[PDB]
Amino acid sequence: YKAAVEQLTEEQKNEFKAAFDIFVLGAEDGSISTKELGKVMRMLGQNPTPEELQEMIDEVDEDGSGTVDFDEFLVMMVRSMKDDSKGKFKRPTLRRVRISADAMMQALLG
Ligand SMILES: [Ca+2]
Repeated sequence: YKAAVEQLTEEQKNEFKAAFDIFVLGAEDGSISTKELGKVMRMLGQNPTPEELQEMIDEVDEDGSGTVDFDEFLVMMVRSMKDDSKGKFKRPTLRRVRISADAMMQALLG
């Protein structure tokens, strides 16, 4: 979620900006496309196929611009952490309950 991608501290966001900056150092429009993704794969020792690059970008490209921006990159990291929340009960459940009472206070005070 874009809302939960804004529920990350500025220390955490800066650690995701410093990784994304290495991807878009060669980019023109400041967004990760198959050109930057491919050059990064080879730097990591991988040999990706054209299709492999096209599928990885389209999976995390939400706006359909053909590129992955910083807001879209943060959502990928949010999803990586959120999907790894099962099969667990206490930590996920406490986050959802705590968010529920937080929403109830915001409707009253807002
Ligand atoms: Ca995009």
